[PDB]
Amino acid sequence: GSPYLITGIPKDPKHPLPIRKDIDDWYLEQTSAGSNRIQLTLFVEALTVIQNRPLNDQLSYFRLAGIHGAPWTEWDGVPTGFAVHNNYTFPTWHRVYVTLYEQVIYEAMLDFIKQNVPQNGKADWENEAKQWRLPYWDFARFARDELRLPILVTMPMVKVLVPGQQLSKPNPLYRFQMQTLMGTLERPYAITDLPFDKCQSTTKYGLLENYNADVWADGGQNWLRANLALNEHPWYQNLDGWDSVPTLQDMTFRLLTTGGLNWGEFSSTRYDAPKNWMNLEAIHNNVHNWVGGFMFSRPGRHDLKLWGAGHMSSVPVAAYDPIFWLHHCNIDRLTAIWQTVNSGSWFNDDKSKVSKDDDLRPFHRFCEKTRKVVFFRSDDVKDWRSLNYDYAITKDASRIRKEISDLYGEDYILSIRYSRYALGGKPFQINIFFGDVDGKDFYDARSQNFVGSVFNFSGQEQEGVLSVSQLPARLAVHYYKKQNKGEVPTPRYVVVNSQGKAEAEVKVEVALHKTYRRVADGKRAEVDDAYRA
Amino acid sequence: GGSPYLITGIPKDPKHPLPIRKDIDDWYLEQTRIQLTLFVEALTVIQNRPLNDQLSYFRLAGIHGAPWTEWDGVPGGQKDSKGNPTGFAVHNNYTFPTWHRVYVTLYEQVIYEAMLDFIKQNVPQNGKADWENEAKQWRLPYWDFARFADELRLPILVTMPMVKVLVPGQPGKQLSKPNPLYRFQMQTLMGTLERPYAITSSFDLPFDKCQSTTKYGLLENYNADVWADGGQNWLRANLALNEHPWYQNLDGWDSVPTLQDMTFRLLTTGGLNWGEFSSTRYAPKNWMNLEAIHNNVHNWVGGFMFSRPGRHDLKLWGAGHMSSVPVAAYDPIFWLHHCNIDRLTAIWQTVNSGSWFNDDKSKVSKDDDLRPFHRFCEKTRKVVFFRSDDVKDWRSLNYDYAITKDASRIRKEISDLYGQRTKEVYKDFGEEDYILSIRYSRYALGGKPFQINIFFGDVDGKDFYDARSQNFVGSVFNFSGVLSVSQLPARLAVHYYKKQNKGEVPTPRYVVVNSQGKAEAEVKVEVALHKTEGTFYDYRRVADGKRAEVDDAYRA
Ligand SMILES: [O-][O-]
Ligand SMILES: [Cu+2]
Ligand SMILES: [Cu+2]
Ligand SMILES: [Cu+2]
Ligand SMILES: [Cu+2]
Repeated sequence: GSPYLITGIPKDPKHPLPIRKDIDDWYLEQTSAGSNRIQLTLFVEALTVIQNRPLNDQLSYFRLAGIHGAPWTEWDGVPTGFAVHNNYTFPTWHRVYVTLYEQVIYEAMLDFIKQNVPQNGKADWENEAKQWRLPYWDFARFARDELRLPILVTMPMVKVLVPGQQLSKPNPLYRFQMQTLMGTLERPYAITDLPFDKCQSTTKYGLLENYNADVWADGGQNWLRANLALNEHPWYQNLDGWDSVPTLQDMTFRLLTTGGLNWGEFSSTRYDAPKNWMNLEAIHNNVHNWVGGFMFSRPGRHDLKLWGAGHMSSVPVAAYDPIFWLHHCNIDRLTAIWQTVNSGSWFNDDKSKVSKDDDLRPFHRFCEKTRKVVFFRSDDVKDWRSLNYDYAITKDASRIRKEISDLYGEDYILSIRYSRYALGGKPFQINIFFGDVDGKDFYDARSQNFVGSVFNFSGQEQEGVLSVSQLPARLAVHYYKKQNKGEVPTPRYVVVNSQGKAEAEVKVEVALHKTYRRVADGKRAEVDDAYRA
Repeated sequence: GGSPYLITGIPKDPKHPLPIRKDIDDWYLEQTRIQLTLFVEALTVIQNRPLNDQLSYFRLAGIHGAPWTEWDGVPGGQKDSKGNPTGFAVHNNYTFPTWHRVYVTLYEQVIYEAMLDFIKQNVPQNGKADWENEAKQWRLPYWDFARFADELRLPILVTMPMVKVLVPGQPGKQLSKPNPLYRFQMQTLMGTLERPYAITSSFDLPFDKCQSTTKYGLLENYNADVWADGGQNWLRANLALNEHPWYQNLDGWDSVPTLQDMTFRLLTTGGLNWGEFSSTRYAPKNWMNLEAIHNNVHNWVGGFMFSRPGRHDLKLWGAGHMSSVPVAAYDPIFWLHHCNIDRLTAIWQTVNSGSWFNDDKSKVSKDDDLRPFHRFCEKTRKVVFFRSDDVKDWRSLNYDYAITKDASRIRKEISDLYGQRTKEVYKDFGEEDYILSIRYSRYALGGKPFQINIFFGDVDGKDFYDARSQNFVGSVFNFSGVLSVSQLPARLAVHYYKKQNKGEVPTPRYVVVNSQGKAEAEVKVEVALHKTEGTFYDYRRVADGKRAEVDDAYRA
């Protein structure tokens, strides 16, 4: 049935603008309030059916994930993937993509009810399906002292109700598992420096060099290691007994509360000022890295192994991990929040205006004005409510500033300008330090003097185009001055590849700014010979 | 079928002379397929058997501990006047190796029988003879926890959630199936199983809230539903398995895994009697024993700490079934661990052949019934319980090991497998040896488990836990819950300390750690450091141990 018309869940008067809930709040409601976990059952059962549909079914989990990147085939009659990255339509392309997923799941819930619920209970189960929306993962909220992956994502199994008659079933949010290695799928669907061709299941930090290749078939879900990455902060805050602040929460707070940005500044890493370089896509890029892992190996000798790679860090395959959609649900929510407090800023600066009318292929919609099938466009989804969902935080804009502070609440900042194609398109991580760099340990918050990272979510650039990100630096500069006779630090950086080696030929523009004036220029730090690319 | 289950080992076949139990990594690698298929399919059936089936995985694991029910007509245990559960398994006694020798054989036999049933139900005429031949040649593989996989590791196959198997009748077809060696999973939380089988209680970990076995998966302050299946943190287990002194992670120093050094000592040290070798039950040179090394591996595989005081972003704690005597038999790796413990017993027997229940203390236990395991006595024509003498020669159970196939070659194979790294690094330093002796009461914390960590030099009052902890030397784990003894190598850590301390011999400092990560100040441990001239491949006490204090917030 093509074209598939994306609409959002249809309107029903008994269900006015239902909200997409925080997935932890929702999980707790469903399992705690009492035993009637009907929405949890519906989502589990429907997503399981979708994951088990065949590859020639374009509404299969695999084909839905395939729209984003590999294996780069057609979708819905529409012949680098469809996904928009490093352009101003990044938020709107993904807004439609998340709505497509939600709609397909709702439709499969209705099918589950027709299949498994007795007549006399159908109205009760239909009511719950019509009230459900895709929950979001609030990656910047403290879990019910630290940031965490959703409760439900960390559960291999989940208890469900059996209509008419609980029962434990594999949790389709934990992983996506195929019946064979993805590199051996039928043409044209096969997925063929990270061994994704040798995976049967999606994995978080599961792929490491120097283990039997059969381990890569399912490398597991190292959610504790992802939670550690998610709470990245400067190294000094782990010292006895300084308090820590997760950089991701600070970045999210600043993104939502800094005023003045135009749509082009907010929407994307694309650079075609530095104070306005904290953008939605850059934060989204670091979260992809922190959930999945991107380093397959590390040089040298190490007892504790903190590396390991996984689907969410890799553009061509990230959409196969079920948390992809929950991450993007919150990116949609952050967009809606920022729209609410920046209500005039929508593709109307000189750089982003050109992209406003881009067709958001491959997504189809019917137009009422021509009674014609057309592609989605950004203006079609400016009001997300037109798609019949909302967020609690935007339903009531009156004290939105208060909820933002309640949730995520001289200045110094780091600016970072880079090419996504500095390594021919391969991903890399830009790590910044204040002070001497350890030539064998230049990786993460456990690395001496580490301040923060910028992840290049990629896998030549458009001429004239680069990418930007921004890191908070106030707390780290204060510590460094204290330790270093009041010296303002020279930012040192290392560009790290998926083998954990430093790429010395890569030039990145790193600078320190203070309230903003430029006070120090970044320099590349050298590492040990053995750790050099 | 209303009759005692007679344990015999896999029945004898002339075309299959004393088949060997293989190293499970070598066995897997030379298949990465009928034997693999047979083991996966048979164990899957056994795991999915109902609780009323005495040959179900659950009831076979149940023999060892909780939920302390009957098996094969033999009444199950109860808490004593003491308030301690009483079950079948022997720990802290000299029959520890022989009770577990029979238990491992029971498991192997049940699997073989399930292999034959699988062939009768699934294999076509053409392949039945070849499949039956592989079942008859198969023996339970062992996990060589002390052999390098560079580093020690959990078996490849234990780290794989799925495994590909052959499909009889479909030449070349293979199917990916859940790996029964990865975990054991039940249909509901074990705390709510039908009576009398619920896992409940005291326990200090939420095992009543698990549906599946886990390695390092249980941590405080996560949603209780995460504990239903905490996952298999096999990388964390490998890290624990490679425990060594802290100083060896410093630049300019070479490392040796303590487990490999301990196992090499165990096998090469002469002059121990059976009572010394067989058990923790209690000169300190002879305190390096089989049960103590086995207790440490249980800890390292499973983890025992549920929490840690204060705030830590990197969380190195986490608990799981293998650390806990009442539920450890539910993890499929339990059987592979105990297969190697059987192999180490056989190797040691081979190079100490007159040392069988040969001392005054163990002699008194030689004749104990090894309940609940039945066999038929030919001399009396009665069904009786196994006794230790029945399994002195493991080959009477119709299995063998490659290393015990030739006595004349066994000392060289021991050095080639377990001694080359120790000798490589010890050879860089003077001709002396140092060892730590450790004596404690398994009852010291009301029966709860605990870990004894030893340090040379100052102890970090917020980090007294593992190889990443400043000045850590090694650990001793109280698995079992009369005293108990263990020994640690100390030669390399003493050398490091002397070089930092103008040649002073270190005072061993100890901390007793509970499951909450806190220091127990009233558990008694006797620790001492001993020296001899000459490498180990006449000890005298050179220092007395002392309890270390920790930060106020880290005190029990
Ligand atoms: O001993 O298990
Ligand atoms: Cu994308
Ligand atoms: Cu994304
Ligand atoms: Cu035991
Ligand atoms: Cu044991």
